Amino acid sequence: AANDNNVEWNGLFHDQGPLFDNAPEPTSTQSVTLKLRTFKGDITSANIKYWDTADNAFHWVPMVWDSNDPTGTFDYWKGTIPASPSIKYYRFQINDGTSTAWYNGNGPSSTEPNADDFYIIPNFKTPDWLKNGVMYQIFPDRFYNGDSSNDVQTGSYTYNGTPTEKKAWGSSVYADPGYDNSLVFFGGDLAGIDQKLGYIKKTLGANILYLNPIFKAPTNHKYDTQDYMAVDPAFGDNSTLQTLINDIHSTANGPKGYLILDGVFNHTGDSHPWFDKYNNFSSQGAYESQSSPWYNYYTFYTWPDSYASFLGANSLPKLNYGNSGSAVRGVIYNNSNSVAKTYLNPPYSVDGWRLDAAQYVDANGNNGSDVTNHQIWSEFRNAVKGVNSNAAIIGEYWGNANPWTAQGNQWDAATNFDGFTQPVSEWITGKDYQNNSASISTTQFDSWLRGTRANYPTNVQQSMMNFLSNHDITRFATRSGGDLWKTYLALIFQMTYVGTPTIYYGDEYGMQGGADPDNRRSFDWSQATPSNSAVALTQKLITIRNQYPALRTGSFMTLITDDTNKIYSYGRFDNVNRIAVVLNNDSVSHTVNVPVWQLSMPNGSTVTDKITGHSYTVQNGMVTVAVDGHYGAVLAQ
Ligand SMILES: [Ca+2]
Ligand SMILES: [Ca+2]
Ligand SMILES: [Ca+2]
Repeated sequence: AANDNNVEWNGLFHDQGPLFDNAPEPTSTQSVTLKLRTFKGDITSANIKYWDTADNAFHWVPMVWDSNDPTGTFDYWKGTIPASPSIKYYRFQINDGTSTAWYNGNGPSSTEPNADDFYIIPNFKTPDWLKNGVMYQIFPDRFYNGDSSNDVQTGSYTYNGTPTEKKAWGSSVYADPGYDNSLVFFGGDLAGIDQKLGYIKKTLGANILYLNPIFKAPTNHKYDTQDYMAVDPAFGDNSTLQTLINDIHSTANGPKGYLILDGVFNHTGDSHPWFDKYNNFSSQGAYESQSSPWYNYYTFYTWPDSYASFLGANSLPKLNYGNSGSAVRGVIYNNSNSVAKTYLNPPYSVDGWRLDAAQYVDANGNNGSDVTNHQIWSEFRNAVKGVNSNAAIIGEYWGNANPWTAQGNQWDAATNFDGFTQPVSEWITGKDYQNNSASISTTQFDSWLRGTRANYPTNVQQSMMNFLSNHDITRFATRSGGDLWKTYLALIFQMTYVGTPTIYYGDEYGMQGGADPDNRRSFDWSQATPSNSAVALTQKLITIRNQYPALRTGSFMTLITDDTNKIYSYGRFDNVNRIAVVLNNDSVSHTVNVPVWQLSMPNGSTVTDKITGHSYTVQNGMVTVAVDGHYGAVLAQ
């Protein structure tokens, strides 16, 4: 508020939203103009300090005063980083006389940071439909049996000496004595998914479908691939897939949709002809003969029983990617008829790939997270984007996936376990996603969220797969002990946060479930109606996100972190809208004075809480709103 040898952190702000960055996804020829907010008349000088990888050196760009915001409460300073194809990282040095502060991806700091700088990755682009959409994940066998004739029946077939077992819809997922949990089937198929597209694209509003494995495999999950080129008969055939894809892409049954498939490229099942451990094919697999034409596709320590596999599971023999140009890299992604390209090109034209166990992909049986792994995912990107620049690549990773995204040469994003699923779980349910006791306060939540966002480039952040739960962790509804209000709170946050809101089938109505396989229960369609509280909220929240671009690609600013009342408030805003989200994580209601002046909401102007429908007036930079415990409001204008 004045030149007093003091930089006020509360008035400072910057991120790569439209108000502060004119080129979030620049090419080699586009310069980047940045704006830094501060309280009006608070500083004396500011400078942009950026590291240029082309020059392995720091560069300085003094900033100049640009303007004030409509409310005359803040100043905006600007500076431009020149154009070039090189990746750069920047931070701000902010001075007010004898007071100096720094600011980067992690926010304000008294001392200069050495990490979490903002990213500038020329020519790096993630599909905008991914940044702006809402995803719905489906575990095929448990969503909807659209065709009873292709159902796996009890004893239909055997796998490793165990018969398959069919279950009545709604029954327990656990295998009865004599059967295996991996061979329990309910009948869910592609025809069913197709027949329920209205529910997904209209009742809910989700425009993106992500499916767990659908290719030929003996198990329930099908991560033990037997044939990447054929849809498993239990789910239909390749034509059944084409029809589904066309109906998903169609706008005659709702909004234009996108299809993302699960790509299991680190390994195959042990029954794949390349391996053929049980001799299910006349051809000779690697397990059968060292003269097998596919022998080299795998790594044997002691042929044929000891070989590299996924975490020791013999049913999952690991693929050897060898050096560039290898036959394996060829069948998986380089060949026009490879698994990756086949489904991306017509007559399929799917829209993306979810990369299973992506961190392990490697050569000679090694375990990835190395130079070879990253080289492979680099060529993978080239192969994919070369066929469809708008095809999504989302790798599976439970920690900081910066290594596979920050270079702009590998994935578009990743499964946001670390930056979304875990923090949300611990804040709202007091448990980690494994249902183990782990709780965090509101201030910790906000700190966790910011720190994890800072791990990634802005476009990557906006494309992260943010799910409350999935096929590998306990259901949110179980972690919350059945308290549906906790699901309410989780949904409101999910639909208003940075990254692709991802709904694991059932979560929208509060489905429960423990650890795999109980987290893959059949879907109860009588609960699949807005008559169900959670469902109605979901539809409403999705409608809201689609209505406000600021919610998908806008800036994110922390507004309130109250650990006594358990209130968390943040804003999402761009050049058109300003939205203050207010969440009540307490078990009682609270009346909150939201400081919407921080988002520059003019006084006297009104805002509407899209959740309830009630309207409010901005008084003295504030907006007073009463919020129920474990619930929230979305004040937009
Ligand atoms: Ca000052
Ligand atoms: Ca079926
Ligand atoms: Ca054979």
